[PDB]
Amino acid sequence: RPISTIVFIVAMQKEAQPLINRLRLVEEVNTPFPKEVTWIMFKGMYKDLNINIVCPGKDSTLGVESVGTVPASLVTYASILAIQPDLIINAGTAGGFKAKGACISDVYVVSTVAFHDRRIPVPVLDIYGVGMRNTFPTPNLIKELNLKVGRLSTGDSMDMSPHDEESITANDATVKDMEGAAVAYVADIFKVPTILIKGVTDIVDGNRPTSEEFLENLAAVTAKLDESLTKVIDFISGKCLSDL
Amino acid sequence: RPISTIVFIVAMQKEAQPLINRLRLVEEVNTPFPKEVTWIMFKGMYKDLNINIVCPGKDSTLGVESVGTVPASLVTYASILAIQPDLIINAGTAGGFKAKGACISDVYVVSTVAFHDRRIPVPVLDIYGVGMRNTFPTPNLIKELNLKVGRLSTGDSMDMSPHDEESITANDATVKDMEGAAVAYVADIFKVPTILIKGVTDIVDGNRPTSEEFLENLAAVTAKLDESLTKVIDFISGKCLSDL
Ligand SMILES: Nc1ncnc2[nH]cnc12
Ligand SMILES: Nc1ncnc2[nH]cnc12
Repeated sequence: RPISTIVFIVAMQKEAQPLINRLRLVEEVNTPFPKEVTWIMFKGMYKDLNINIVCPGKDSTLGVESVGTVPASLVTYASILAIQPDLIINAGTAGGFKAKGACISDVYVVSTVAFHDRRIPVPVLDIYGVGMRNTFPTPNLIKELNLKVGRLSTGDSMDMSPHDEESITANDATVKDMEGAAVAYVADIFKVPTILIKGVTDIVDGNRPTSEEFLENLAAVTAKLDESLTKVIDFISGKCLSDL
Repeated sequence: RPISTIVFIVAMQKEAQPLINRLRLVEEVNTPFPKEVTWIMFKGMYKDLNINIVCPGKDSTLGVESVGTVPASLVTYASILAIQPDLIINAGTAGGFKAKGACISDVYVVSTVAFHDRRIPVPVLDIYGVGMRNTFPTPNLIKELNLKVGRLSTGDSMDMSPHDEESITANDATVKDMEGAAVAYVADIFKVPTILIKGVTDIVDGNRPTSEEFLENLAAVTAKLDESLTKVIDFISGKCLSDL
């Protein structure tokens, strides 16, 4: 049976904006979420697909985007149970490692993702900590659209301690972010097809810092990312979860 | 109006076991959760209180308890929405800092909790990262039962990098754990009264003993913790959210 509905999970609404504009998605007023959360949702029908972009929104106290693994998981759970999707995709900008060939503005399709900041020095619990997992296999996509593939490492810090560096290295990650691994975990319990797409905005093992290189590009890349997601939606439209 | 229902959130079922026994709580078979999660629930009626202990259970892949901020938040959300409690309490063992006077087996009542492993080097986002917050004020409890009070720092790692150490220091934490901050976040969105109780099983600033603090003490303290929670339940029974 063909894919009908696709739920997009984005940490920052800024990252999704362009897509929302090109597809002319409308922000759902009555969200199927609890009256108390700050989550926002944008629904739309592109060709034969019900596209839904859900974002954790802005923190009710600080007024800043609620990034991180905790809000990312809560949202992914709620969305799954609510607008039960056929395919859930986690997109957003990220850190790249040039050592693994990551240029700025590159658009990778995460293959396997794990946690680099959950170090539990215990026999089996340390594997749980890393909690590594696969993404839904989409060879025709990476092939057709000819995209870059790589592993993702997730952590609640935007910086990178020497401890994070060693683990990201043990994960063999090419891209680095703050929520991917968390999303994959939830969708995995409800066993729903999942895809993670990351736009490189900052070269972590590079010279230029991790905070200023990120800002002067969260426009240039956030743009390239959009252009890319569209063509991805465009590719799925009409297919079955296996034709991907 | 008096407190009617109390939901306990515990990372490990081992930690709660004793309490479950003394109160003779029964494990709910039909949990109000999705058929796919591995969460377990124990319900019971102690005096005039509907006590519910909810645990994320054991990982479906690794078979180890699903500790950490992600499972702790998911569970806290689901329970709130499900068995809508009047008071939610987060109990469990933790790391203590003797520098702040924390002896092994001590039983503190967290005053303020924050994250020590979500370092985001950005203007307002770094405050979000720490995401510090207060616990429900219970002076009569700490007064009557004469308990130890202290701040809690939360992080997804059981070890402690030099980076975690500096932040736990900036949080002025006396106790250290892996879920508290996450629980307080969820309950705070639904604005429900919340309490965090931690049993010190390991002195972080010490020598990290033998097969004691890591193995024995988790029995010796998990015991003292139980004895303590009971007397806490016992104190609340009959009171209003303001009499605590
Ligand atoms: N270097 C980085 N680490 C984590 N998340 C990021 N998002 C953008 N750049 C990042
Ligand atoms: N040292 C420690 N750090 C974090 N969580 C703990 N739980 C028990 N001991 C701990």
